[PDB]
Amino acid sequence: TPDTDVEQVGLANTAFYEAMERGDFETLSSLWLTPADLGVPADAGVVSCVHPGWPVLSGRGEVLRSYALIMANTEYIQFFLTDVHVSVTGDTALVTCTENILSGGGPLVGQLVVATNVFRRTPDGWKLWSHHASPVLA
Amino acid sequence: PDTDVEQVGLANTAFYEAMERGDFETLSSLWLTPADLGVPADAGVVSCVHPGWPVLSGRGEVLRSYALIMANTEYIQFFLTDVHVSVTGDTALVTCTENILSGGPPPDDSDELGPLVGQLVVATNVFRRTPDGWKLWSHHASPVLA
Ligand SMILES: [Cl-]
Ligand SMILES: [Cl-]
Ligand SMILES: [Mg+2]
Repeated sequence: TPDTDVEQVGLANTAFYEAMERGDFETLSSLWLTPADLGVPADAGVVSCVHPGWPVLSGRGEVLRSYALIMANTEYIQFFLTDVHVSVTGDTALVTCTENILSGGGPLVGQLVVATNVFRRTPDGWKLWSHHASPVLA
Repeated sequence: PDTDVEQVGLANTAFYEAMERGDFETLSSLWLTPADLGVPADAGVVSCVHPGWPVLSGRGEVLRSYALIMANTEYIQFFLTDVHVSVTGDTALVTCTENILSGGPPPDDSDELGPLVGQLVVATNVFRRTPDGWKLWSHHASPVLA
């Protein structure tokens, strides 16, 4: 269903951020697409990630490496998501949101970030194909 | 497959070219409409993030922004590098580096343009298979910051 899809895509999005918040690398890894998830040259299922102000990370290794690092370097992170919009088309879903981030590596510093997350439908649930996050600059 | 990658590449190329040459009609046509999909779950609703901007949602917000950008940009060229395409079913994901060169109006009649400025930007573009070709669903661009 449409309503169901939107809801399940939302839950997948929440999980992704919750996994960061609790420093749960195993879950986080599980939430990202693998070509096996797809049942695998046109690089079907190949993932990427842009962290705020970063160049592009490609493939599970660079991507998961960066999250393992981030988590290993952060003592405290909370995401307060707003303006969340979901678009589901076929077996792909597009989520945009504002990431209002508070972190501590330590004094709490806030970031205003916007993200586009792309999800893919798999038997094991909606999986991340791409995360692109960027600063909102004045 | 081998063809999909090439067609997507072509659509991605056409998108940047339209902007370069300030072709609103082509740019408009390159962005998805829900009619392209045959239209809830906001099937085929587009979004756009320009460097440093918040999110623009829906064709109206997105196209308005392109008219404005074009109107306020005397000269722009993109030089894409490190383009990568990933096709899965009816969706394609393209990441790239936008090496952007722009310029404003000149101080006077003795010059063609104002000084030129470069930007290092990276993008994730999400395309969608339609009977009329690959159409943009999302463009998200961001500065690469030191
Ligand atoms: Cl699809
Ligand atoms: Cl820059
Ligand atoms: Mg060019």
